[PDB]
Amino acid sequence: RIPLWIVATVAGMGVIVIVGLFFYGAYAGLGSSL
Amino acid sequence: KLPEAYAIFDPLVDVLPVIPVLFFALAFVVQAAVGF
Amino acid sequence: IAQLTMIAMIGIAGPMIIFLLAVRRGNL
Amino acid sequence: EELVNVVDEKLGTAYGEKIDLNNTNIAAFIQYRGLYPTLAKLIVKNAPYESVEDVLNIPGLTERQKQILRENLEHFTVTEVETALVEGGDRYNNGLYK
Amino acid sequence: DQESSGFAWWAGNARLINLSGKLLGAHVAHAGLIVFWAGAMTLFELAHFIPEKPMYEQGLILIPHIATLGWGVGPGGEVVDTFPFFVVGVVHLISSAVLGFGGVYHAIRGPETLEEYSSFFGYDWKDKNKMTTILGFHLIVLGIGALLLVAKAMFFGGLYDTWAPGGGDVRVITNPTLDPRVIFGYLLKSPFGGEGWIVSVNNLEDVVGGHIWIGLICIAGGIWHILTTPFGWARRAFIWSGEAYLSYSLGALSMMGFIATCFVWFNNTVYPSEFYGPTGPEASQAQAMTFLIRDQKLGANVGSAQGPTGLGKYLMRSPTGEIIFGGETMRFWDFRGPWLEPLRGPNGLDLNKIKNDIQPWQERRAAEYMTHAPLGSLNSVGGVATEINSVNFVSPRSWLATSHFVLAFFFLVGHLWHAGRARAAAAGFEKGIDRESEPVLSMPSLD
Amino acid sequence: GTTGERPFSDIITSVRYWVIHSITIPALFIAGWLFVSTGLAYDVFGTPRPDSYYAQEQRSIPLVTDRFEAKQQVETFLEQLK
Amino acid sequence: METLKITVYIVVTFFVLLFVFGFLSGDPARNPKRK
Amino acid sequence: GLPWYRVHTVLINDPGRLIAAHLMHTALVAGWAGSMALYELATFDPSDPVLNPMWRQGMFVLPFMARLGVTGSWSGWSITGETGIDPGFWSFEGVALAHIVLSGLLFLAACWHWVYWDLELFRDPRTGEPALDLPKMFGIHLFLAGLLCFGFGAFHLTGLFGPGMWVSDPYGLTGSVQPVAPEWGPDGFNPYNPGGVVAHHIAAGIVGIIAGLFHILVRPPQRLYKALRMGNIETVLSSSIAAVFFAAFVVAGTMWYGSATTPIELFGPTRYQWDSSYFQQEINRRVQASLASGATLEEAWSAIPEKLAFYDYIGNNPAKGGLFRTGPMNKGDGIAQAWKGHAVFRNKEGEELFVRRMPAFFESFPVILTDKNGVVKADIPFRRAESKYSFEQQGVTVSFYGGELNGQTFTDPPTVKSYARKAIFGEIFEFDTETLNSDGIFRTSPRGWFTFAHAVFALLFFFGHIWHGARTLFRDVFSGIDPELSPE
Amino acid sequence: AELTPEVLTVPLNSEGKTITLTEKQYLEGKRLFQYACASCHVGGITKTNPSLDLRTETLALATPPRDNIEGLVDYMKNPTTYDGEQEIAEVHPSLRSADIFPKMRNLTEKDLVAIAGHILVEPKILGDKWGGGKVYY
Ligand SMILES: CCCCCCCCCCCCCCCCCC(=O)OC[C@H](CO[C@@H]1O[C@H](CO[C@H]2O[C@H](CO)[C@H](O)[C@H](O)[C@H]2O)[C@H](O)[C@H](O)[C@H]1O)OC(=O)CCCCCCCCCCCCCCCCC
Ligand SMILES: CCCCCCCCCCCCCCCCCC(=O)OC[C@H](CO[C@@H]1O[C@H](CO[C@H]2O[C@H](CO)[C@H](O)[C@H](O)[C@H]2O)[C@H](O)[C@H](O)[C@H]1O)OC(=O)CCCCCCCCCCCCCCCCC
Ligand code: CLA
Ligand code: CLA
Ligand code: CLA
Ligand code: CLA
Ligand code: CLA
Ligand SMILES: CCCCCCCCCCCCCCCC(=O)O[C@H](COC(=O)CCCCCCCCCCCC)CO[C@@H]1O[C@@H](CO)[C@H](O)[C@H](O)[C@@H]1O
Ligand SMILES: CC1=C(/C=C/C(C)=C\C=C/C(C)=C/C=C/C=C(C)/C=C/C=C(C)/C=C/C2=C(C)CCCC2(C)C)C(C)(C)CCC1
Ligand SMILES: CC1=C(\C=C/C(C)=C\C=C/C(C)=C/C=C/C=C(C)/C=C/C=C(C)/C=C/C2=C(C)CCCC2(C)C)C(C)(C)CCC1
Ligand SMILES: CC1=C(\C=C/C(C)=C\C=C/C(C)=C/C=C/C=C(C)/C=C/C=C(C)/C=C/C2=C(C)CCCC2(C)C)C(C)(C)CCC1
Repeated sequence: RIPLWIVATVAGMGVIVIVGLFFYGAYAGLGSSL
Repeated sequence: KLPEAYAIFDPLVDVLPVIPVLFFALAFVVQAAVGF
Repeated sequence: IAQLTMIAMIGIAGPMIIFLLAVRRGNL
Repeated sequence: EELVNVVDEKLGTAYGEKIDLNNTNIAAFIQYRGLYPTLAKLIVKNAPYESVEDVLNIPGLTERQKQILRENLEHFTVTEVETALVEGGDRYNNGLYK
Repeated sequence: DQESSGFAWWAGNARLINLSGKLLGAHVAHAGLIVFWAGAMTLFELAHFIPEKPMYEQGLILIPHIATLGWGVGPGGEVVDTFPFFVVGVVHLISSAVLGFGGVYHAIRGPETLEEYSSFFGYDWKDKNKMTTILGFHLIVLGIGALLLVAKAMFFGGLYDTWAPGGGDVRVITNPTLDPRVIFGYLLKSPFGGEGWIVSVNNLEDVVGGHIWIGLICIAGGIWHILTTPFGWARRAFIWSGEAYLSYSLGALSMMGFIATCFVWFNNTVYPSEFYGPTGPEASQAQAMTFLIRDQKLGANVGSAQGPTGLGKYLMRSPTGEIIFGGETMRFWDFRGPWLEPLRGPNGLDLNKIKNDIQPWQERRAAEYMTHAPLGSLNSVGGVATEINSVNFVSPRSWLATSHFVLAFFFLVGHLWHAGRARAAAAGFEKGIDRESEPVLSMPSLD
Repeated sequence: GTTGERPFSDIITSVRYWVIHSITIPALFIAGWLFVSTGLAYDVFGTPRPDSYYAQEQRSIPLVTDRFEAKQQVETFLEQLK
Repeated sequence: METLKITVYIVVTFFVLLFVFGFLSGDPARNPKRK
Repeated sequence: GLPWYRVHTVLINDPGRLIAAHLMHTALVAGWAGSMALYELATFDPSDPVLNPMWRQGMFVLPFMARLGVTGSWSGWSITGETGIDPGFWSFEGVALAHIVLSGLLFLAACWHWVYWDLELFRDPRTGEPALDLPKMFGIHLFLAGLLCFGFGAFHLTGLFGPGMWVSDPYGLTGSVQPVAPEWGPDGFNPYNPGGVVAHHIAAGIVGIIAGLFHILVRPPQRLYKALRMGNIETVLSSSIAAVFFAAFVVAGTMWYGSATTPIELFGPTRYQWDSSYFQQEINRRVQASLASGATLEEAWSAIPEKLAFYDYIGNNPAKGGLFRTGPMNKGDGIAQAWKGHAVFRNKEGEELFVRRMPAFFESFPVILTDKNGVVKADIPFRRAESKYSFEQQGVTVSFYGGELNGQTFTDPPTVKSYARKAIFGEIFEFDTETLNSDGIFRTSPRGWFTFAHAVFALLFFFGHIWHGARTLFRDVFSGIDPELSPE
Repeated sequence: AELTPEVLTVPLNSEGKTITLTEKQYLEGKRLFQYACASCHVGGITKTNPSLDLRTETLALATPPRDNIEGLVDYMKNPTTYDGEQEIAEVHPSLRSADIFPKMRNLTEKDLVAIAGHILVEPKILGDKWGGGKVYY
């Protein structure tokens, strides 16, 4: 029922948001050098 | 650090550059809605 | 600080045009 | 008829225990209260000394400087100038960095 | 143009090569992201720029260019006007809307076919003249500012000149170059180490001086093609197809981008280092300079110091020019910058000079450049391959020169795949090889 | 080939998928998070937390010396160790 | 040995010139159906 | 047009010509035995079982003649170093002159099973064609195996009928071939426990005989014979290559790590024997007993036995070699002529120091003398301009106890150094290199090679296993895929 | 917990007094040290002139003593060789000489005290890794 593209983009942003978090997380994350 | 009177917007000034990219992105969203 | 919330809106600005286009019609 | 390494041997003289005025790298001069910077440029420059004291009689040494040397005299020694150790102006930059 | 009667989705933009482009607007569409990008990053740049911190030390790719043009700098590479920078990005950015506001239109609500609305010059590729005339416009177009710059160079403020008398400093190009031997001569100049045909450029007098010559030379072309039709050996030679046109055209970038990547890594003139980092060679020369001093200042004779290898530490000898710094540093005895030229001589580096006329303002600039060197990891931890995390800094030159190569490279890949597919229409086997009429299944077997 | 097992587009695009899941997915996302937050993950896998890799004074590494009385080692290290 | 310097050029030029004059004579011909 | 790999397939059916085949790879191997056997025999030097035991001389095949029991040559010498007692015909020469005649006849039985290739026995009655029953054939051969395995187990090793098997223990070694008593207790599995061997063969023999009968009688389920496509000889090959390769990997293990099936003296000392200072610690005990027992530190080490110091010489630690380091451990460090003496390095202060040994992985290595407690009191500088611990500036020195050097001490900074760098190898020694003209680099012990042998070999065979197994089972599709398509 | 109070406490004067410290100041120390420039000076060595390091002992033998949370301050304010003979102000970042090294302008007694405490503190934790380079890395 629910349009297919609409599930892809919201599913995608999550990967792009979660992944994004991971990059921030490498700067303040324990693994930073500070 | 932009002129003092703009202090309010460092937040956006911050993002503005991401947009360019954003376009190749959208280009896909549409192509997907339009079943290729 | 705030930077993040304001980025959010712009990012979902584009798929929203796709949505507002789904409902109405055209494009095709 | 038994040839032998020169630095290795001179490491066996008093050169290895203290600071050699006539050979030792100018770098071993910091290891004592206020010697490195200038005194060294004069210690190192200035001919090679036959006696450990001829240091004190160096042209233009300052009434204070004179003192210092005296004070530090404890740690200075000498051995024949070592061709292999002094050539190449190595004494100024031995090739040894941190 | 829908699916069938078109290409697949990944070859999307191909169905726009059909009939007359529905949108110029695509090209304009992005002709905006490109100008908008300056609008964002420029804003973003200054948005992070501090006036004290060395411009290259603060990931400034965009901002350094404004400075190099004479804006917001003056004495030394110091920035006095945080304003001018801000100005340019603010403008562009906003400027982009109009560019996008229109491209965005031309692509959906205007003539889905300007082939018909034609009239105004119009559309169709094979049309050998509409194309000669078009590029023709864009030819007056470029040369247009070639002068725009000459103006900024000669009539609005000047540029930044590291060589410039006193020291790096905003200066106005008074007397550009006449003599065609010089301005042109560079092309005929060596390509290899010692003299790069484009790159080698001591001053602005030859730059702005040369640009002039290019504005007119380039305008004379737009004026030219606009009026005439290409000759018959031309037609005979080159395939004409919308694609084929991109095909050529695209491989002018490839080359050109390398010409950039190869340029931003090598010049201290048009890329001052007070805004970009010290140029690669400059670095390993700067080191030299710093230590030649450290010992000479420590009491070493320097000039007559026999080095470990057999050459000499501080000073060595090159085959053509007699005297230069020695280390592994030699490779860069061609490096020239204002911070080391005073201590220069007829025969080369002068022992008498280097020994006593070597001033302080140099030991400190020399040490900045020894440190700040074009060496870093994607991680962005500036330094040797194996340095501890702490001081991080990646030269603008690193990013600049690197990128453009990968892109310019890739483009060369393009010049191929677009020539490969286009030289194909030329006979029609581009779609494939006809199952019943293939040249090979009917040919004299090699043996 | 002839294939016949319950289709995908169906459910990724299904109304029920999103309703059973919306609530349960982050239940795992959250569950994992808590696993880290409580700080149990550490005790779960011995994995030391930044606060306790080296004792306070010592500079040496708590290395397992003998494969057979290893259990002891770990302890006696984790022992003196803060 | 300045001799060599020129002996080569010609050998290089000749070829570069034979290269261009070959592609110059346009190759839209010299394929399937001389089109 | 039949391609070569396919050419040996010729037979597959026609077991006749095949017998003559195996009848050969068999008369060809046997030969090689007697062959190199003679060879190694044409070179083994007995002169000293002390510093020139076989394994150094690059002996590979003669090492076994010992396991089984052949200790000597018709020339009045042995491998233990005996006198007056010379074996019967069955002495090295024999073992060789032996396999030499063997293969030699098998070559004949060989060229027989060819012309005389078509025999009744190879012809199945009810069937009009050449067929070979395997489901039983196999069990038969089995019966012989165990029959023999036991026939050996209890009738040989136990010393009841024949000589024991090479054995000794971690001192000396004072190895020899004596009779073994199968000990079935649990420690019969301590691979090391020799008894643990005679017990296995006598024991597995039983299990074989029984099985043979069983497989000579019982018949295979039609559910297996249909799966394992028995009947198609092709399957017995993958059904064996499989075990063979595994049989390998085990011989590869027993070899490398220790085992009573591969001694300490008939094969290069185990690489692990040096990992843990096994040889120096089991030494210090004896030189400590002798020491705290009222003896000169001199009488102390002069107490320790030749052969044993030697074991504590990294130069025998199998690892150190090289894949192409072409020969017998001797054209390496040379011919070990004798032990110099233990080298204890004294400080100038008088403190005792130790040469921090060279771990099996490094061909290169910087000598460092650590204080008895891991601290660093001496080294041989590389910078040398900022040296803080040089032998010369720290007055290092060396004394010697035992060996031939004994009671002597060396003081001159050069030799003291030298002696150290050579100490990083374990026990210093005196090698005659001239005779063989050694190179100065290490080589690996038989044990070393043998391992790398049933190494690449076994690691390949499993590929044969996977290949024939796959060509056994899919002998159907082998030809083509079957022109028919679309269903599935 | 590991970055404890006294381990963050260091000598103030050539006379003994200790200033202890905060997690706040320490931080500015890091932020500073790097911004004040580790470009030659990265880790605990000295790229322009490797012969001099920042290890506690080295600063003590300096002249005047430079191990004092004080010492380093004079220096940063006005620099001197290891002679304490001639001011090195023109070739070394110093408030005395701001017009040369910009980064040194925005610096304050607050900012200084910090970058200072950072120097005397880092060794205490990093051990030798402070003075040495490459080798210890
Ligand atoms: C003589 C015949 C040779 C026959 C070779 C034929 C081979 C076919 C060509 C393919 C590749 C080889 C061609 C070489 C081109 C590369 C440029 C080069 O090597 O020459 C080196 C020079 C460097 O110039 C430097 O110039 C310096 C001068 O600057 C110095 O001095 C200046 C003032 O004089 C300033 O003060 C400045 O600050 C200071 O640094 C020094 O003299 C240096 O010694 C000197 O090296 O570059 C330049 O100027 C030239 C720039 C040309 C553009 C090239 C772009 C990048 C190259 C990409 C290659 C494409 C091939 C890719 C194929 C695979 C897939 C793509
Ligand atoms: C090519 C086809 C590939 C097909 C792939 C199929 C995949 C199927 C995989 C199944 C099997 C894999 C898992 C097996 C794990 C066995 C554990 C083991 O290793 O068991 C561990 C022990 C090892 O004991 C060692 O012992 C050493 C020393 O101890 C001995 O010696 C010491 C003195 O140094 C002391 O005296 C001590 O008392 C004495 O026990 C050290 O302590 C070591 O740390 C210790 O590991 O081995 C033993 O007992 C067991 C006996 C070893 C049998 C080995 C069979 C084959 C593999 C080994 C080959 C290695 C050599 C290869 C050479 C080159 C090519 C082959
Ligand atoms: C001409 C191309 C170009 C070049 C040479 C640079 C160079 C730089 N940018 Mg940058 N940037 C660009 C385009 C470019 N940018 C565009 C178009 C945007 C808008 C999205 C930005 C937005 C941006 C931000 C917000 C920041 C930078 C920053 C920087 C600097 C550090 C970035 C870094 O170290 O991460 C390295 C990044 C990578 C290694 C990305 C990995 C590449 C992957 C994804 C594959 C790429 C393959 C492909 C061939 C390359 C694509 C080209 C590129 C345009 C994406 C560096 C000088 C930082 C900075 O210096 O602050 C002042 C910073 O904060 N940029
Ligand atoms: C960048 C290059 C470029 C090129 C080659 C063109 C070319 C064209 N555009 Mg166009 N356009 C562009 C950029 C470009 N545009 C951008 C960046 C935008 C953003 C808005 C637009 C927005 C736009 C619109 C809305 C329309 C066009 C149209 C056209 C076509 C009409 C030609 C004409 O006679 O105009 C000649 C124009 C001038 C000589 C400029 C005169 C300037 C003054 C004297 C009056 C202009 C009005 C005022 C200044 C502001 C403009 C308001 C607007 C409604 C026009 C022509 C093909 C028309 C079309 O439909 O073509 C089929 C049309 O309706 N364009
Ligand atoms: C901007 C993009 C652009 C594009 C795509 C074109 C495209 C074209 N121009 Mg053109 N042109 C432009 C800009 C452009 N032009 C500008 C800015 C000007 C200013 C004048 C001109 C001026 C111009 C003139 C006068 C002519 C053209 C012509 C042409 C056409 C033939 C060009 C040709 O194939 O050269 C191929 C040429 C070669 C491959 C040269 C090979 C021979 C070599 C060996 C030269 C020898 C080198 C010599 C020794 C000196 C140095 C050598 C070396 C060491 C460097 C072609 C359609 C011709 C045309 O027919 O109408 C205009 C023509 O006559 N153009
Ligand atoms: C274990 C004993 C054994 C026996 C009796 C056989 C028997 C056979 N194999 Mg075979 N095979 C084995 C082990 C064995 N294999 C192992 C361990 C592997 C994997 C490592 C293979 C992999 C294999 C393949 C891929 C094929 C066979 C094939 C065959 C059949 C004909 C192939 C042939 O003879 O080529 C003729 C042999 C030669 C012309 C010799 C030249 C090849 C090398 C260069 C010779 C080197 C050996 C010689 C120099 C010295 C030998 C030393 C020794 C220690 C190896 C034949 C029934 C073929 C077959 O029947 O089709 C499925 C076939 O295609 N085998
Ligand atoms: C989308 C990714 C991307 C980004 C973010 C950039 C960003 C940049 N490029 Mg660039 N470039 C790209 C892709 C990109 N490029 C590709 C695919 C090519 C073809 C290989 C090039 C070829 C190129 C060259 C030759 C040069 C640049 C330069 C630059 C810098 C100055 C921009 C500029 O020149 O303004 C407006 C134009 C100028 C300031 C100088 C114009 C140079 C004259 C007119 C020759 C022709 C210009 C060039 C061919 C047009 C490209 C402009 C660019 C905006 C795409 C800027 C950092 C310049 C640079 O090195 O830094 C100053 C430069 O000289 N680029
Ligand atoms: C463009 C895509 C097209 C195809 C090519 C794409 C290539 C993408 C490569 C990215 C891989 C690494 C991601 C960056 C790492 C990072 O940064 O995330 C880390 C964990 O990552 C990860 O957990 C990596 C996740 C990969 C696991 C894959 C397992 C395969 C099973 C999946 C089954 C799915 C049904 C989390 O941060 C790390 O840990 C943090 C502590 O929380 C630290 O603070 C640091 O940030 C440290 O980096
Ligand atoms: C604010 C603002 C603005 C706006 C803008 C815009 C217009 C933006 C945009 C935007 C956008 C528009 C962005 C983007 C995009 C997109 C998107 C959001 C997408 C997506 C996503 C995703 C995640 C996806 C995914 C996927 C997958 C899964 C795979 C492939 C396919 C796809 C892609 C679908 C600007 C800047 C002008 C400035 C002014 C103001
Ligand atoms: C890709 C494409 C597309 C689209 C589009 C394009 C391509 C383009 C473009 C373009 C564009 C899209 C453009 C634009 C724009 C605009 C802009 C970009 C804007 C703006 C403005 C701004 C941004 C601003 C801001 C500000 C101001 C106003 C001032 C002050 C500061 C601030 C920030 C506040 C699609 C997907 C559909 C498809 C086709 C193609
Ligand atoms: C008079 C006579 C005779 C004769 C002869 C004989 C016996 C012999 C022979 C011989 C033989 C018995 C031979 C042979 C052998 C050998 C073999 C058979 C082999 C070889 C080798 C091989 C096969 C190889 C291997 C290899 C190579 C080639 C190299 C590298 C390594 C490898 C392992 C791979 C006899 C005595 C019988 C007796 C009867 C008559």
